[PDB]
Amino acid sequence: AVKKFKPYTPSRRFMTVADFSEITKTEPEKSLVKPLKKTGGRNNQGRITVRFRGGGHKRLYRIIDFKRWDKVGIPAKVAAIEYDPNRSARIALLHYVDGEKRYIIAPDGLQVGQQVVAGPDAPIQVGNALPLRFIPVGTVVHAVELEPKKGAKLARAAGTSAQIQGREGDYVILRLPSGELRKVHGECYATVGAVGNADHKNIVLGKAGRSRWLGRRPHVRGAAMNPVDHPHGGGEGRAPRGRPPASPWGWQTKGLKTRKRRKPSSRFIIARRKK
Amino acid sequence: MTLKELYAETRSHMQKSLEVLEHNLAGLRTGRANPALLLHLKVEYYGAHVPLNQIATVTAPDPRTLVVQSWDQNALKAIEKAIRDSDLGLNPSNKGDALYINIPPLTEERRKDLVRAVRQYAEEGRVAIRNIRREALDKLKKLAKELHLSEDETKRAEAEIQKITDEFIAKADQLAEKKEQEILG
RNA sequence: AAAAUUCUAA
RNA sequence: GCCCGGAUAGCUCAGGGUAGAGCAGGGGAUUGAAAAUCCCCGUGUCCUUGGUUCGAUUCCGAGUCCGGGCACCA
RNA sequence: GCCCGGAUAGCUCAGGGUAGAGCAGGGGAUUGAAAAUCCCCGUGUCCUUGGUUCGAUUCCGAGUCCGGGCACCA
RNA sequence: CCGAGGGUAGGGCCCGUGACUGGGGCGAAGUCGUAACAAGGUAGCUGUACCGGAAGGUGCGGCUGGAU
RNA sequence: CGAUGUCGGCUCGUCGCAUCCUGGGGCUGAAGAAGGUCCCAAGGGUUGGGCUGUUCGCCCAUUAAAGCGGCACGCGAGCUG
RNA sequence: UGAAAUACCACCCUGGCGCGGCUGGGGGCCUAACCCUCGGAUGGGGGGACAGCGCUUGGCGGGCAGUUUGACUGGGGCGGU
RNA sequence: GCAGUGAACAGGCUCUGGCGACUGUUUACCAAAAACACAGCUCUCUGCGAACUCGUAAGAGGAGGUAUAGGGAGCGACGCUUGCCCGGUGCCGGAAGGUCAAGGGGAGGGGUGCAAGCCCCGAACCGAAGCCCCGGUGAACGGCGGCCGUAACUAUAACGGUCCUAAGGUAGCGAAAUUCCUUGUCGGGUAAGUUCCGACCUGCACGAAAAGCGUAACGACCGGAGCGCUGUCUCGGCGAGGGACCCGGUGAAAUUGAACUGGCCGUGAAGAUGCGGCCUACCCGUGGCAGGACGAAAAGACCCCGUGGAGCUUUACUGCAGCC
RNA sequence: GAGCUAGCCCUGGCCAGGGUGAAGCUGGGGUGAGACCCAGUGGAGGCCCGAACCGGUGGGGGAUGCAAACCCCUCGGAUGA
RNA sequence: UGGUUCGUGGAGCCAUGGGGGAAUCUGGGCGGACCACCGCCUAAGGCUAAGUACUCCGGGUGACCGAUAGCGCACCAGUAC
Ligand SMILES: [Mg+2]
Ligand SMILES: [Mg+2]
Ligand SMILES: [Mg+2]
Ligand SMILES: [Mg+2]
Ligand SMILES: [Mg+2]
Ligand SMILES: [Mg+2]
Ligand SMILES: [Mg+2]
Ligand SMILES: [Mg+2]
Ligand SMILES: [Mg+2]
Ligand SMILES: [Mg+2]
Ligand SMILES: [Mg+2]
Ligand SMILES: [Mg+2]
Ligand SMILES: [Mg+2]
Ligand SMILES: [Mg+2]
Ligand SMILES: [Mg+2]
Ligand SMILES: [Mg+2]
Ligand SMILES: [Mg+2]
Ligand SMILES: [Mg+2]
Ligand SMILES: [Mg+2]
Ligand SMILES: [Mg+2]
Ligand SMILES: [Mg+2]
Ligand SMILES: [Mg+2]
Ligand SMILES: [Mg+2]
Ligand SMILES: [Mg+2]
Ligand SMILES: [Mg+2]
Ligand SMILES: [Mg+2]
Ligand SMILES: [Mg+2]
Ligand SMILES: [Mg+2]
Ligand SMILES: [Mg+2]
Ligand SMILES: [Mg+2]
Ligand SMILES: [Mg+2]
Ligand SMILES: [Mg+2]
Ligand SMILES: [Mg+2]
Ligand SMILES: [Mg+2]
Ligand SMILES: [Mg+2]
Ligand SMILES: [Mg+2]
Ligand SMILES: [Mg+2]
Ligand SMILES: [Mg+2]
Ligand SMILES: [Mg+2]
Ligand SMILES: [Mg+2]
Ligand SMILES: [Mg+2]
Ligand SMILES: [Mg+2]
Ligand SMILES: [Mg+2]
Ligand SMILES: [Mg+2]
Ligand SMILES: [Mg+2]
Ligand SMILES: [Mg+2]
Ligand SMILES: [Mg+2]
Ligand SMILES: [Mg+2]
Ligand SMILES: [Mg+2]
Ligand SMILES: [Mg+2]
Ligand SMILES: [Mg+2]
Ligand SMILES: [Mg+2]
Ligand SMILES: [Mg+2]
Ligand SMILES: [Mg+2]
Ligand SMILES: [Mg+2]
Ligand SMILES: [Mg+2]
Ligand SMILES: [Mg+2]
Ligand SMILES: [Mg+2]
Ligand SMILES: [Mg+2]
Ligand SMILES: [Mg+2]
Ligand SMILES: [Mg+2]
Ligand SMILES: [Mg+2]
Ligand SMILES: [Mg+2]
Ligand SMILES: [Mg+2]
Ligand SMILES: [Mg+2]
Ligand SMILES: [Mg+2]
Ligand SMILES: [Mg+2]
Ligand SMILES: [Mg+2]
Ligand SMILES: [Mg+2]
Ligand SMILES: [Mg+2]
Ligand SMILES: [Mg+2]
Ligand SMILES: [Mg+2]
Ligand SMILES: [Mg+2]
Ligand SMILES: [Mg+2]
Ligand SMILES: [Mg+2]
Ligand SMILES: [Mg+2]
Ligand SMILES: [Mg+2]
Ligand SMILES: [Mg+2]
Ligand SMILES: [Mg+2]
Ligand SMILES: [Mg+2]
Ligand SMILES: [Mg+2]
Ligand SMILES: [Mg+2]
Ligand SMILES: [Mg+2]
Ligand SMILES: [Mg+2]
Ligand SMILES: [Mg+2]
Ligand SMILES: [Mg+2]
Ligand SMILES: [Mg+2]
Ligand SMILES: [Mg+2]
Ligand SMILES: [Mg+2]
Ligand SMILES: [Mg+2]
Ligand SMILES: [Mg+2]
Ligand SMILES: [Mg+2]
Ligand SMILES: [Mg+2]
Ligand SMILES: [Mg+2]
Ligand SMILES: [Mg+2]
Ligand SMILES: [Mg+2]
Ligand SMILES: [Mg+2]
Ligand SMILES: [Mg+2]
Ligand SMILES: [Mg+2]
Ligand SMILES: [Mg+2]
Ligand SMILES: [Mg+2]
Ligand SMILES: [Mg+2]
Ligand SMILES: [Mg+2]
Ligand SMILES: [Mg+2]
Ligand SMILES: [Mg+2]
Ligand SMILES: [Mg+2]
Ligand SMILES: [Mg+2]
Ligand SMILES: [Mg+2]
Ligand SMILES: [Mg+2]
Ligand SMILES: [Mg+2]
Ligand SMILES: [Mg+2]
Ligand SMILES: [Mg+2]
Ligand SMILES: [Mg+2]
Ligand SMILES: [Mg+2]
Ligand SMILES: [Mg+2]
Ligand SMILES: [Mg+2]
Ligand SMILES: [Mg+2]
Ligand SMILES: [Mg+2]
Ligand SMILES: [Mg+2]
Ligand SMILES: [Mg+2]
Ligand SMILES: [Mg+2]
Ligand SMILES: [Mg+2]
Ligand SMILES: [Mg+2]
Ligand SMILES: [Mg+2]
Ligand SMILES: [Mg+2]
Ligand SMILES: [Mg+2]
Ligand SMILES: [Mg+2]
Ligand SMILES: [Mg+2]
Ligand SMILES: [Mg+2]
Ligand SMILES: [Mg+2]
Ligand SMILES: [Mg+2]
Ligand SMILES: [Mg+2]
Ligand SMILES: [Mg+2]
Ligand SMILES: [Mg+2]
Ligand SMILES: [Mg+2]
Ligand SMILES: [Mg+2]
Ligand SMILES: [Mg+2]
Ligand SMILES: [Mg+2]
Ligand SMILES: [Mg+2]
Ligand SMILES: [Mg+2]
Ligand SMILES: [Mg+2]
Ligand SMILES: [Mg+2]
Ligand SMILES: [Mg+2]
Ligand SMILES: [Mg+2]
Ligand SMILES: [Mg+2]
Ligand SMILES: [Mg+2]
Ligand SMILES: [Mg+2]
Ligand SMILES: [Mg+2]
Ligand SMILES: [Mg+2]
Ligand SMILES: [Mg+2]
Ligand SMILES: [Mg+2]
Ligand SMILES: [Mg+2]
Ligand SMILES: [Mg+2]
Ligand SMILES: [Mg+2]
Ligand SMILES: [Mg+2]
Ligand SMILES: [Mg+2]
Ligand SMILES: [Mg+2]
Ligand SMILES: [Mg+2]
Ligand SMILES: [Mg+2]
Ligand SMILES: [Mg+2]
Ligand SMILES: [Mg+2]
Ligand SMILES: [Mg+2]
Ligand SMILES: [Mg+2]
Ligand SMILES: [Mg+2]
Ligand SMILES: [Mg+2]
Ligand SMILES: [Mg+2]
Ligand SMILES: [Mg+2]
Ligand SMILES: [Mg+2]
Ligand SMILES: [Mg+2]
Ligand SMILES: [Mg+2]
Ligand SMILES: [Mg+2]
Ligand SMILES: [Mg+2]
Ligand SMILES: [Mg+2]
Ligand SMILES: [Mg+2]
Ligand SMILES: [Mg+2]
Ligand SMILES: [Mg+2]
Ligand SMILES: [Mg+2]
Ligand SMILES: [Mg+2]
Ligand SMILES: [Mg+2]
Ligand SMILES: [Mg+2]
Ligand SMILES: [Mg+2]
Ligand SMILES: [Mg+2]
Ligand SMILES: [Mg+2]
Ligand SMILES: [Mg+2]
Ligand SMILES: [Mg+2]
Ligand SMILES: [Mg+2]
Ligand SMILES: [Mg+2]
Ligand SMILES: [Mg+2]
Ligand SMILES: [Mg+2]
Ligand SMILES: [Mg+2]
Ligand SMILES: [Mg+2]
Ligand SMILES: [Mg+2]
Ligand SMILES: [Mg+2]
Ligand SMILES: [Mg+2]
Ligand SMILES: [Mg+2]
Ligand SMILES: [Mg+2]
Ligand SMILES: [Mg+2]
Ligand SMILES: [Mg+2]
Ligand SMILES: [Mg+2]
Ligand SMILES: [Mg+2]
Ligand SMILES: [Mg+2]
Ligand SMILES: [Mg+2]
Ligand SMILES: [Mg+2]
Ligand SMILES: [Mg+2]
Ligand SMILES: [Mg+2]
Ligand SMILES: [Mg+2]
Ligand SMILES: [Mg+2]
Ligand SMILES: [Mg+2]
Ligand SMILES: [Mg+2]
Ligand SMILES: [Mg+2]
Ligand SMILES: [Mg+2]
Ligand SMILES: [Mg+2]
Ligand SMILES: [Mg+2]
Ligand SMILES: [Mg+2]
Ligand SMILES: [Mg+2]
Ligand SMILES: [Mg+2]
Ligand SMILES: [Mg+2]
Ligand SMILES: [Mg+2]
Ligand SMILES: [Mg+2]
Ligand SMILES: [Mg+2]
Ligand SMILES: [Mg+2]
Ligand SMILES: [Mg+2]
Ligand SMILES: [Mg+2]
Ligand SMILES: [Mg+2]
Ligand SMILES: [Mg+2]
Ligand SMILES: [Mg+2]
Ligand SMILES: [Mg+2]
Ligand SMILES: [Mg+2]
Ligand SMILES: [Mg+2]
Ligand SMILES: [Mg+2]
Ligand SMILES: [Mg+2]
Ligand SMILES: [Mg+2]
Ligand SMILES: [Mg+2]
Ligand SMILES: [Mg+2]
Ligand SMILES: [Mg+2]
Ligand SMILES: [Mg+2]
Ligand SMILES: [Mg+2]
Ligand SMILES: [Mg+2]
Ligand SMILES: [Mg+2]
Ligand SMILES: [Mg+2]
Ligand SMILES: [Mg+2]
Ligand SMILES: [Mg+2]
Repeated sequence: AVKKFKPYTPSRRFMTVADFSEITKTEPEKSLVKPLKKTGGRNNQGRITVRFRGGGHKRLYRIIDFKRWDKVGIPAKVAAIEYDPNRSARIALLHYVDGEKRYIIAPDGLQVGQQVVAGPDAPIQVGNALPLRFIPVGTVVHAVELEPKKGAKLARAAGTSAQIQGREGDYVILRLPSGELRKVHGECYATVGAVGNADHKNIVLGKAGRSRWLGRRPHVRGAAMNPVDHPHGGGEGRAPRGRPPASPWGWQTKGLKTRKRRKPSSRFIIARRKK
Repeated sequence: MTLKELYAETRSHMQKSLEVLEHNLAGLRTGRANPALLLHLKVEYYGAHVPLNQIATVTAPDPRTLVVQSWDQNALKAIEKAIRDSDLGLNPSNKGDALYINIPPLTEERRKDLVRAVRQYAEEGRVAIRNIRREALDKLKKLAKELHLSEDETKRAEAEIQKITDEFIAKADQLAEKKEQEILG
């Protein structure tokens, strides 16, 4: 339940900030943080290659364990759950009794102090992690390795998850959040459960500032430029697009399937996404 | 189609709207010396209602009085009950193949709505005119295009339409101007 | 278990 | 200016021995109607011309038109 | 102002000597009457001119006025 | 000092009235179609929502004051 | 066209007369008063405001009267803009 | 009785297959090229003769580039020529 | 005491519309806005070695992110809403078919050689994307009509006949940032109101995400009215100082054919100090004003011309990267 | 050539004073329990007033300037995009 | 595809990015598509003086300049600015 505000300022009418109630530790583990290099969307040429980025609050990148197949059969206690400024999700602090500490994305329901553990034999339980083949069909499960030992890549955002729709050979069949039915390898791990912070979708950035805080510069409409600058430019007064509405770089942006056609990953995608 | 025949069509088209104005102005209780104000009225000739311009002869001798010269003395009693019909509030004498109607000096309660009536019929005439003019330019839009006619030509055809349109406007303004001064007189 | 409207007078 | 094609009744059509198919049309059964259903039948050098086989809408030669296909255009 | 159409009865249309259709119009019927239906009946220098054929609404030239397409204004 | 009243300012209620307008009533030999009363020819009524020249239609749920 | 700055207003004017008032006249369908029309006459005069950028014109309240035109639609090395 | 006689041979036609020979297309699996990945690497795991790259083919292709875009004309245009 | 924030610093206000919600941003040096941005709503692409961007590549950015995420497009808090047309165009889907390049195939011809051969040409047929074709697709491009007649009574048409369309503008609004005719008509306010507000609908040419109609609050935005107050005005006066003026010192500039440079009526390339006729006029300054010198200044920026140039557009042409 | 200007990255710095008084906390009331109300506290905000500072609305002046964009009066933001 | 005079032309030769790919003198390339005859020449490794080109430098010489000429610089110039 996001927090609302009485309207003492005209931005404050509909602004909403997260309830923050899953968080216990209000400062990050020192041994696990490192600096986040802020690009402003520029490459190793200093030429912008993502517009309208930069200017946000400073960020200290928290090192996350996406490959929980690292420590097998080692139980670990949920020390704390804290804010990560580098993702939608919440993070969980893991006191491996091994003596090591680790950060993971925080599934919903997971409660501070409980235990979790990897391992093929792991309990099918909130926070534990297993190869998909040893996870029963039809379990809501998040943070999924796409290829074996290639680290969690799918359903790493708030509330996003996946579900198992069946098995086949050395692969199993997954419904991603997008609604795609993909085959992933069986030896890929996955954390059972779905990512927490479900309310994240219902946050109202309230004003213009809040977007500057997130590192997000203003987005200047195509129509507002000039033909020098864009396709949609020019035109005395206002004007409609006057062509198949396109990108700055000149490609159609209203239903132009762009995925590579001959992409060998296609053989493993049962179905396209939904809606 | 062409130009001269479009103007004649226009000047013709606008005339009908102008005469319609004059019809609407007589048939009002003006200075009330008018004969045609009483010329149209719902009567009762042999059960069926019909206009008395197939029943009697309205003639306005003196201005202050008026006669509705009839040719059917069983229709005069059908007319007399049809003059005593809600509206004019007049006390006519009848028979002796006669039917007199004297007119009182128009009161400031009726004089109030008379001018107001005149200008109303006045504007609606002009809107009749102006709406015809736009019909005429559209007749010209196609006619210039259809016939592959010059540009500076199709410009003057517009002005020549305005000349024509300011014709029927000034007369229309003059009609309802006079009819007023007979009410203010 | 049904394809088909309307009606000046004491 | 090459190539691929078709002409079969009123319109549209499938078809080495053979002459068909549908609704339109005419008759008739039923219909107070609209139909719909139902029984009977035509409307043919199967484009011209010419050549094969015992003969041929059926194969070929050459022609006329329409249809599509293609490339080119000093 | 050049290229595809069009004209054929009262309107709208489809069709190498031939004459059609639908419904405006006038009737007849089914109803106690008027309704919408059901049947008939008129209606055509097949737009003017000119040239092919034994003969032309049917082929063609010339138009005329219209649906215009494209090109013109841009 | 208080004080009738005068004046400045800001409010509340009521009445009259207003270009224009929104429906309502009384009329009747109209124009339009024909919803309800027979199962009124789609059983009707109903709260709602949407649409429709108009009465009304339709969706959902309800009522019998619905016929066999 | 190696540039004659173009609408309107303000300021300052000056001229023309086809005269708006004013002064002198003929005729008059001029009783009088007050008008119509033509003739002579440029000396003086020709208000304030609402509207709109407007000149114009409409309207308000006046007056003897609220004249029309020219001067690069007088006048921006004078102003506005 | 057939236009054309039936028995066995012979070269060929309308076809149908049965293999053999050369071609062409599908599908599936495989791993070792090649790609990714695994603090462990002459190895493991994933993809897989696909993807990638080279040559060649046709296309889409104002994202970008070079250009064209006529004259007459009581200014030019527009109409006309 | 005329007077107490006794001097200095320190909001004039109300009523009423338009546009945009708002704080912001912008044409450094003529535009601060209604313009851009903005939260917020929608479409869409992207399963990760993501799509996209930069780059020949390597390699980056995207992101040490992962569909509640990232890109692209439009709209623009919020309130109530956002209709029909898929015929064209775009996109998406379509293992049939039509066309189609290289390549394959080599029927069949040609050159030559005594000849074995050497060499070229070459039909049917197999053969991708693209296209055609079949569908779907509007918060994709876009577009949302004409004419005949019709009721006791006129104009009027709910009805209705009919032509065309891919289909003919629903709600809401309307002389409006849009209305040509136009100062439209009526109403308000004013002694008088082309502006302003309230209406009508004859919308030349509004209209639903280039959103439609409203809305509290906000605005150095753009209208109209009123109160207060005033040199804005009648209509101007006076006073202050700094200049301007005189004296001493120092001392520029653009401009400059030469100058011994008057007015008028004409004439003259059509607007004369300079040519004709006439009138007027002693020589030389200083302070003042600008009518003239078609005064200065800038080889007119409007207009045309040049087979001049440049930026931009697209279903002009031809290519090129990119993608298939 | 980014010592001007534009954006972004890294590291520091600045923002007198005054006004308003959000959520939260506590107490009181309230009810079955709440919702809620109230009181004090607290001190939030692209809130308010207004110097530095950043701007640059209207007006006048300046126009071979003090100045190749300045001066005066007025104005906008002023804890944040 | 380049090169040659050779712009796809009847287009050889020389060169070579892609595919295919021999032979050892009875082998091989060439003589303007091609074929044959007649001739010329021995590819796929390397080196090689001289005659040729230029003028920072040094000398000789001008129907070359004589300080606004002649080098931008006769002079403390790539200086001042
Ligand atoms: Mg809130
Ligand atoms: Mg909070
Ligand atoms: Mg939380
Ligand atoms: Mg450290
Ligand atoms: Mg670097
Ligand atoms: Mg660098
Ligand atoms: Mg299931
Ligand atoms: Mg989803
Ligand atoms: Mg929301
Ligand atoms: Mg970010
Ligand atoms: Mg956004
Ligand atoms: Mg934007
Ligand atoms: Mg712009
Ligand atoms: Mg640029
Ligand atoms: Mg650029
Ligand atoms: Mg463009
Ligand atoms: Mg462009
Ligand atoms: Mg555009
Ligand atoms: Mg524009
Ligand atoms: Mg426009
Ligand atoms: Mg592939
Ligand atoms: Mg002209
Ligand atoms: Mg009935
Ligand atoms: Mg009836
Ligand atoms: Mg030919
Ligand atoms: Mg049938
Ligand atoms: Mg019967
Ligand atoms: Mg040709
Ligand atoms: Mg006819
Ligand atoms: Mg032309
Ligand atoms: Mg065009
Ligand atoms: Mg008192
Ligand atoms: Mg008193
Ligand atoms: Mg009192
Ligand atoms: Mg009062
Ligand atoms: Mg009061
Ligand atoms: Mg009234
Ligand atoms: Mg009634
Ligand atoms: Mg019913
Ligand atoms: Mg009924
Ligand atoms: Mg019923
Ligand atoms: Mg209901
Ligand atoms: Mg319905
Ligand atoms: Mg009962
Ligand atoms: Mg000039
Ligand atoms: Mg010159
Ligand atoms: Mg000059
Ligand atoms: Mg001028
Ligand atoms: Mg003007
Ligand atoms: Mg003028
Ligand atoms: Mg004189
Ligand atoms: Mg005179
Ligand atoms: Mg006169
Ligand atoms: Mg006179
Ligand atoms: Mg006199
Ligand atoms: Mg006299
Ligand atoms: Mg007499
Ligand atoms: Mg007298
Ligand atoms: Mg008299
Ligand atoms: Mg006279
Ligand atoms: Mg005088
Ligand atoms: Mg004088
Ligand atoms: Mg005078
Ligand atoms: Mg006023
Ligand atoms: Mg004014
Ligand atoms: Mg004005
Ligand atoms: Mg006039
Ligand atoms: Mg005048
Ligand atoms: Mg005036
Ligand atoms: Mg007027
Ligand atoms: Mg007088
Ligand atoms: Mg007088
Ligand atoms: Mg007088
Ligand atoms: Mg006057
Ligand atoms: Mg006046
Ligand atoms: Mg004058
Ligand atoms: Mg003038
Ligand atoms: Mg003038
Ligand atoms: Mg003039
Ligand atoms: Mg002038
Ligand atoms: Mg003047
Ligand atoms: Mg002037
Ligand atoms: Mg002057
Ligand atoms: Mg001057
Ligand atoms: Mg101006
Ligand atoms: Mg073999
Ligand atoms: Mg085989
Ligand atoms: Mg496999
Ligand atoms: Mg590693
Ligand atoms: Mg490594
Ligand atoms: Mg494998
Ligand atoms: Mg491959
Ligand atoms: Mg490449
Ligand atoms: Mg290509
Ligand atoms: Mg092309
Ligand atoms: Mg270009
Ligand atoms: Mg092109
Ligand atoms: Mg060139
Ligand atoms: Mg040309
Ligand atoms: Mg051309
Ligand atoms: Mg020209
Ligand atoms: Mg000539
Ligand atoms: Mg001309
Ligand atoms: Mg001429
Ligand atoms: Mg001329
Ligand atoms: Mg032309
Ligand atoms: Mg022309
Ligand atoms: Mg005091
Ligand atoms: Mg002071
Ligand atoms: Mg103050
Ligand atoms: Mg003060
Ligand atoms: Mg203040
Ligand atoms: Mg309004
Ligand atoms: Mg206001
Ligand atoms: Mg306001
Ligand atoms: Mg307005
Ligand atoms: Mg704003
Ligand atoms: Mg800035
Ligand atoms: Mg500026
Ligand atoms: Mg600025
Ligand atoms: Mg500038
Ligand atoms: Mg400014
Ligand atoms: Mg501003
Ligand atoms: Mg890429
Ligand atoms: Mg590049
Ligand atoms: Mg690139
Ligand atoms: Mg690239
Ligand atoms: Mg990367
Ligand atoms: Mg990074
Ligand atoms: Mg992007
Ligand atoms: Mg975006
Ligand atoms: Mg998005
Ligand atoms: Mg917008
Ligand atoms: Mg909603
Ligand atoms: Mg469409
Ligand atoms: Mg489509
Ligand atoms: Mg379609
Ligand atoms: Mg459909
Ligand atoms: Mg497709
Ligand atoms: Mg083609
Ligand atoms: Mg081939
Ligand atoms: Mg071949
Ligand atoms: Mg071959
Ligand atoms: Mg052969
Ligand atoms: Mg041969
Ligand atoms: Mg031979
Ligand atoms: Mg072929
Ligand atoms: Mg093929
Ligand atoms: Mg294909
Ligand atoms: Mg389609
Ligand atoms: Mg289609
Ligand atoms: Mg729409
Ligand atoms: Mg429209
Ligand atoms: Mg009637
Ligand atoms: Mg009637
Ligand atoms: Mg419209
Ligand atoms: Mg409407
Ligand atoms: Mg209006
Ligand atoms: Mg008005
Ligand atoms: Mg309004
Ligand atoms: Mg116009
Ligand atoms: Mg008015
Ligand atoms: Mg008015
Ligand atoms: Mg009133
Ligand atoms: Mg009034
Ligand atoms: Mg008034
Ligand atoms: Mg008024
Ligand atoms: Mg209004
Ligand atoms: Mg529109
Ligand atoms: Mg739209
Ligand atoms: Mg829209
Ligand atoms: Mg808007
Ligand atoms: Mg609005
Ligand atoms: Mg509201
Ligand atoms: Mg407001
Ligand atoms: Mg602001
Ligand atoms: Mg503002
Ligand atoms: Mg205001
Ligand atoms: Mg003064
Ligand atoms: Mg003074
Ligand atoms: Mg002084
Ligand atoms: Mg001195
Ligand atoms: Mg002298
Ligand atoms: Mg002269
Ligand atoms: Mg002169
Ligand atoms: Mg002289
Ligand atoms: Mg002189
Ligand atoms: Mg002389
Ligand atoms: Mg002289
Ligand atoms: Mg003298
Ligand atoms: Mg002097
Ligand atoms: Mg001057
Ligand atoms: Mg001066
Ligand atoms: Mg000058
Ligand atoms: Mg020049
Ligand atoms: Mg020039
Ligand atoms: Mg020039
Ligand atoms: Mg300029
Ligand atoms: Mg040139
Ligand atoms: Mg050129
Ligand atoms: Mg340039
Ligand atoms: Mg076109
Ligand atoms: Mg590339
Ligand atoms: Mg692309
Ligand atoms: Mg910098
Ligand atoms: Mg910088
Ligand atoms: Mg404070
Ligand atoms: Mg509180
Ligand atoms: Mg409490
Ligand atoms: Mg108590
Ligand atoms: Mg409690
Ligand atoms: Mg603030
Ligand atoms: Mg503020
Ligand atoms: Mg300081
Ligand atoms: Mg600064
Ligand atoms: Mg300033
Ligand atoms: Mg200023
Ligand atoms: Mg100034
Ligand atoms: Mg200020
Ligand atoms: Mg300030
Ligand atoms: Mg402030
Ligand atoms: Mg801060
Ligand atoms: Mg900040
Ligand atoms: Mg070459
Ligand atoms: Mg070559
Ligand atoms: Mg070659
Ligand atoms: Mg050879
Ligand atoms: Mg040899
Ligand atoms: Mg050999
Ligand atoms: Mg060789
Ligand atoms: Mg040789
Ligand atoms: Mg030879
Ligand atoms: Mg040879
Ligand atoms: Mg030899
Ligand atoms: Mg060798
Ligand atoms: Mg070699
Ligand atoms: Mg050698
Ligand atoms: Mg060498
Ligand atoms: Mg010498
Ligand atoms: Mg020298
Ligand atoms: Mg010397
Ligand atoms: Mg010298």
